[PDB]
Amino acid sequence: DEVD
Amino acid sequence: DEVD
Amino acid sequence: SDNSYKMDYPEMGLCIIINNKNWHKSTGMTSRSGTDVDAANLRETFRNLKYEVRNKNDLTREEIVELMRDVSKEDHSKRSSFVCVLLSHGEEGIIFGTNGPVDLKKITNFFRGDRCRSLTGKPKLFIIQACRGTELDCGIEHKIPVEADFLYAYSTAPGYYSWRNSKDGSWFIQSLCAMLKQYADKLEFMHILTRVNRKVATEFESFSFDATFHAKKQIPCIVSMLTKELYFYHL
Amino acid sequence: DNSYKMDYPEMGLCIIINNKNWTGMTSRSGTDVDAANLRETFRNLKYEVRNKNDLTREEIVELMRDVSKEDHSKRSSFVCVLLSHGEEGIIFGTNGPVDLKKITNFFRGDRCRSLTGKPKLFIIQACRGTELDCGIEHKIPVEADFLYAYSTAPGYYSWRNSKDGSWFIQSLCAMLKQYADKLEFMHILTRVNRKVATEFESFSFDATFHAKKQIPCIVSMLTKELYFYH
Repeated sequence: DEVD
Repeated sequence: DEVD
Repeated sequence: SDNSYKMDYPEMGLCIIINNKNWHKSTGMTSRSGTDVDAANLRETFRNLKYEVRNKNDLTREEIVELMRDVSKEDHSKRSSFVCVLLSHGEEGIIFGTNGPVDLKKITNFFRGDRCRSLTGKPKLFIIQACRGTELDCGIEHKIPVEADFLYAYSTAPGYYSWRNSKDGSWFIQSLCAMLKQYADKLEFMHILTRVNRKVATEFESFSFDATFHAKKQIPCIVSMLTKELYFYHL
Repeated sequence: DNSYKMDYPEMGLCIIINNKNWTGMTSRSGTDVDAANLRETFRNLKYEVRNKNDLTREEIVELMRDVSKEDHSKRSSFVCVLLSHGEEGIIFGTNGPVDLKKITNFFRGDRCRSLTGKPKLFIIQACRGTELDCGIEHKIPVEADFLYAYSTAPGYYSWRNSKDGSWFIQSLCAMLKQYADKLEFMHILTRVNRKVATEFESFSFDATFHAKKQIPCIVSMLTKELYFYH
């Protein structure tokens, strides 16, 4: 899981 | 007719 | 021996209407003729939808904040939904008390899924008749997110004025109540709000002696974080 | 005149802008999975798909301008998918930020006449800020007939899995596959909302990004219902  |  | 919100709690819920017409003179702001027509139309519309309506008039910025914190502190466990209608001056992200601005976010945050537990998982509807800027449309031709289950029905697009007629009331609220009355026993709420969009877009155009404000158009702006379909009739 | 007319010769264009490599910003791992999923999904919906990768902020604007000056007369609709980094109201080219308004302004009812009255759909997988959701438990207006399907709420991060792709595009393509021949678009987007809200939760070694949630944000200025079948 990563944020944009 | 008027704006809010 | 589930795509719709459970709407058969013993109560449909509260409908809070905040009707700001008269401004403190020191603000420099003018009055909003026609807004009482909106509020009465709204009262009758949501009464037929079986909401417990509470009308509030001419509230200061601190009174708006206090009212919403209090209402979010109620026990909503036997209610299906929550509705708040804001009728006022505003600009993008902001609605006005009679003596100054309130951030819309501060209002709606009281009802976050983690802050108002008896409304977690239930539809929270905010209907906003207010300008969102000064643009004019000239026209042509385990866990759930805490921001889930909000619907914001804005009267106008981001950045734009919203129009109000001094004797008929605002374009959006007029259209909203008419579509609710004709279709709440037939259509899902998003589709009703889509009819509201078309009604405002097609049937209203401004008339002004001032060329800058004449022949202008409006499109409302539906903002949905809803997780299920919303029906006002049931079974 | 309750539903948009979708029986023009062509469904329309689907423009996918897929920005992965950058400034100094993270490479958006998993975004190619997204771009492939969308290409396939909108291929089945009979859209003419154009994929464009790694575009500068000038290239994004020039691309959108050119597409808005094509003749869309025989096309039912227009779809643009933006996959990139972002902030509120802003998406990133490979060399800096572009205002979403600047992009969408090209398709205004008065500036792109061959799309006047036809649904213009913008699907945006990008952050809109840096908040985390910790969860719990006879004229027409020129802004009419736009639909903005945002991956996340105003102010918030948007989540993307490095091997599965972004939560929103994952859910969006799955719901389109299951329901495009059954449900109106808003009701499809509401099911996307539920899927992202309920089936996804962030997993991170960093406590501050762990167990976070996401809700997408539907913004509709459409004036009719939209069906992909006929």
